[PDB]
Amino acid sequence: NDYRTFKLSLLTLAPIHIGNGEKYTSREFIYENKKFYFPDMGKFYNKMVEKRLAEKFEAFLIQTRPNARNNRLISFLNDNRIAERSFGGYSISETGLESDKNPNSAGAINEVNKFIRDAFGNPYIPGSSLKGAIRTILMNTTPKWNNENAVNDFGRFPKENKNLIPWGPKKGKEYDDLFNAIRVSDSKPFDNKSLILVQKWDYSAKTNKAKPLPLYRESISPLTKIEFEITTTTDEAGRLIEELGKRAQAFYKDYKAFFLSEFPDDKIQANLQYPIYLGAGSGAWTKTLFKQADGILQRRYSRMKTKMVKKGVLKLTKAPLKTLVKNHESFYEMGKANFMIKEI
Amino acid sequence: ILTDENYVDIAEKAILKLERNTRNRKNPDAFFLTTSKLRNLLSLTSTLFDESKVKEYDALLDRIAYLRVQFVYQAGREIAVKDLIEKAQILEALKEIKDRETLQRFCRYMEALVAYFKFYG
Amino acid sequence: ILTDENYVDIAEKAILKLERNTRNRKNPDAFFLTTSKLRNLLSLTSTLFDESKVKEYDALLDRIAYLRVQFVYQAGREIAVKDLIEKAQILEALKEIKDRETLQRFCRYMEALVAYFKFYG
Amino acid sequence: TFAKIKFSAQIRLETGLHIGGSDAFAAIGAINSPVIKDPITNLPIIPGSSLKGKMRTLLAKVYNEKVAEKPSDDSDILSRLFGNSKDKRFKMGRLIFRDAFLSNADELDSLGVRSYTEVKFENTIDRITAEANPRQIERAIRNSTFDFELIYEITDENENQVEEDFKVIRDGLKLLELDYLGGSGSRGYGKVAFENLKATTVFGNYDVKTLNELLTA
Amino acid sequence: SLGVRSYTEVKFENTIDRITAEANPRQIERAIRNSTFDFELIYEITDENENQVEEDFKVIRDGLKLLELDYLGGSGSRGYGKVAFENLKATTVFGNYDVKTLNELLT
RNA sequence: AAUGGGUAAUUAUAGCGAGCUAGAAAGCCAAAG
RNA sequence: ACGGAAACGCUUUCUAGCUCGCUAUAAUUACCCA
Repeated sequence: NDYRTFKLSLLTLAPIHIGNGEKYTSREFIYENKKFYFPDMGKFYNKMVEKRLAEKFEAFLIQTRPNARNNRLISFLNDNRIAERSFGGYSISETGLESDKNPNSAGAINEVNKFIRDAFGNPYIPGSSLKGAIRTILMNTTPKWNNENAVNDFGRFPKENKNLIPWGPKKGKEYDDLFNAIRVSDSKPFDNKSLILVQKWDYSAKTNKAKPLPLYRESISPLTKIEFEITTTTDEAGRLIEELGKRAQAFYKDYKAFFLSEFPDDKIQANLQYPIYLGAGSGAWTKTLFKQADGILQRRYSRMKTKMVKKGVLKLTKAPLKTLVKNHESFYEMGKANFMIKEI
Repeated sequence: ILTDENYVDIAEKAILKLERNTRNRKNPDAFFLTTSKLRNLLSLTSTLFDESKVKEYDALLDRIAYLRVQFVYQAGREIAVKDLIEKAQILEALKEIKDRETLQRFCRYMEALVAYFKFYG
Repeated sequence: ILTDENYVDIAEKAILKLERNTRNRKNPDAFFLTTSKLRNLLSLTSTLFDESKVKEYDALLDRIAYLRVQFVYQAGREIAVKDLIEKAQILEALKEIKDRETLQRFCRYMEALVAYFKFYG
Repeated sequence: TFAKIKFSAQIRLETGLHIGGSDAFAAIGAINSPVIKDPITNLPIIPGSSLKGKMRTLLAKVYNEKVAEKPSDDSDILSRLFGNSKDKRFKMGRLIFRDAFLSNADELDSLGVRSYTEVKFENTIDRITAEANPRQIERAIRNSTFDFELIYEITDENENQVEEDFKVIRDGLKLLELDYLGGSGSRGYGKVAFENLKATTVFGNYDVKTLNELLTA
Repeated sequence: SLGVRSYTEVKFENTIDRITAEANPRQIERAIRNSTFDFELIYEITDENENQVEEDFKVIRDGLKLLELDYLGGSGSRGYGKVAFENLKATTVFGNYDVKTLNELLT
């Protein structure tokens, strides 16, 4: 059997938010206790049309009043005197900060995203999300996979070409397909009592500040052990998983000196293991070939929200401190994760 | 109201009847309505157009009631979506579902709005 | 418009009248239009060319209305399919079905487009 | 003699699988790669064609001394089990892989499951310009299970080849535990545990008590 | 009356070349799962046996037990087929032969 | 500065689209007479 | 007191064999607006 497995022990330092596309709006959650209750809004409006309130509730959603605590749907269940709390959905506890340090402004989060969940509702990290993190470590370190993932002359700085890495049917030829020979399996469904909804904190250079954003990202608490079973079938893939001890160091060495250099140092976490950058909030420079995207990635922004000062502002969040941050005021990195492999 | 033989030509007319940015002559005759606000509306209906195939109508009538919530709510936020639900008679058509085959007719009606919006500019 | 005695010679002319990649001389005179974007259009019509045999026309007029949705929608995404529905007068022919024997004539018209596209390069 | 025996086994899913279906009239802003379904119950189905297609290609690396390049170049231990079209005595071939249907529709309704097919958004990220390309593929859910029927013929040629063939069938089923039943596989989507491997007779007379010792070894 | 649109499902299906891993797809049509088909026979008794009647049905009921185990037509070693014979009832239409003494063989 | 808010983009891309084996045999008849 | 009378184009026969809907793909990017 050429199926030599592995066991990639993913440990999160920064909170990791990944997938599901959808997002709750600012009328789809309840903050009464220190938890955010996200109801099943099909069961909300059904239970509330039975209380003869759907005429006022439709008028409640077109109501743009100041003092945003009186807009976030706790005030609808306060002013209309409803205390049953029997609705579909779940609850996640508060981050602790998860607003910009104002006690009166609590519950003033507006749009959370939704972390990826199976049909049982439990969160998990899929293997397809974890494999896109390995593929950046494997593309960036390999010299052959950096010389020209060119714009092909068919677009403006258009695409990796999709042919730098050999893949396909290749009629007449054999079938190598290196990344078919790396089979990242999905993680076990863990519990949604590890989810905290960190808020984005854009810390830019040349304007030494950390202007927050109205994005929430239900994401995993730090110091969480998540396991992936990665099997390989080829000698060519059996080397490249074994070389993650060299390349994930050499990627972060190549990435600290490229982008994390010229940022102030106290925000940046320490590794403690082999580092990896998982989805949703690790900037564009960890989802890319970071040394072949300097004149190409900034083409996409002739807008009001442009990526000024070349490389975009470092993406930080706020979450409670455990065991790490290496700076006061709780500045994590949104995706600074750590793994170590072992073969089974 | 929309039958099966007209609901795409209704949605073709509603995009044309929708206004454009007559000022700001930088690629002009563009809409005030944007693609991402429009795809937030279809993201509600597209997850019912495929649970109409699987499930009964007798279980979907909780979220079909919720489409009148959020088509109103998205209309209240931005004035561009406010014009869409007036021109494309969506709030009229949403109160007229009553079975599976109109739910799929309305959810194909929202896809016709996205299609011609992508087509016309 | 397309009759029974010409709709293949119409589709033969429309592929020739469609443009080619005049630049990028690596197997040149290739189309901007690709095979996989073209087979996504025929995948709509091929599942009606065989339900025209089985079912009535009186039940298929919900999806025949939907072919004007997605031939517009696929034209809005990529500019190569945008040229196909202009050269091959598809949006004109799709509004002219009205019975079974033109539905099968249009669905054989889409197969004639795929045939000559595979033939000419 | 003539006997037909039956492998009433049970597929259990882990990180449940995708098995494609075209579904052209599917949607626009929704599922563009649907799972194949029973057209009357709309439940996820493991067809036997993708169960039989793995077990020739997974056992081609174990029971072919010479590399195949085609079916009907296999090594007469796969041919007598599955079948050829360019051999003479091994065309009809000792395995009827019946389809597997979603068995625990009630256990999934006992737990908190809304729909039997979860939908996952997947986002091919371009590695220059970082621009996205989402897809919504549809898969069966994690703790689904399937009634896996399999019928074995014993004609007037299986003198002692019944035991030799069952070393093969419990070499392809315990290798699908190491492989992925089609779909994407290299991104999860496949791992399965064949619970309750249990032979039985449905026609003829053949002692199966010497068979339920290597199936459950 | 159920959710069935068409009485024939079309499952999509391919094959992978063993070297070069190329797909070759096919769309084969297929009757849907929960159909019921009216099945009848005509067993004539031409007065040329006079004792073989009671043991021909032991072959017929055995023959219908084998189609419920084999596949009845088509690409059946990859899943398809699998008929199931229900509600068997032998009733004489012409002639005078006692079938209720025989209807226990069909059960 | 507070405060009120998110905003735009992508919605699958590239392929394969079936291949091979069988294409009517044996009786009647005719032949052998 | 019809080149007519009498005469089943009939019996036997699985549209069948073999075939993974597959291959690659992080729900992600930009950070501002009033």
